[PDB]
Amino acid sequence: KAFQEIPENDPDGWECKEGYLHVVGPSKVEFSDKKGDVINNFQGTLPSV
RNA sequence: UUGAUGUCACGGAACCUUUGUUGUCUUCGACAUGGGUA
Repeated sequence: KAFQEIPENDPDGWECKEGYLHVVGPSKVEFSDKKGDVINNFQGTLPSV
């Protein structure tokens, strides 16, 4: 894992190293015409895009 | 820019010869997506 800010529950064992961020976006997306089983188990209402 | 007693230049068809031709079924099913977990 990598965190710029130290997590509250794990404040020990973190090493600061230089590097770059490979930023692309929410690319892992599955789209379907019909409601999937995972979507059918969603609690509440589906937010807009 | 002529020369003189002598100019058929209306004396001479830019004329003659070469195929835009050749080759192609308006046809049709498997994915797309990048991690996540530890």
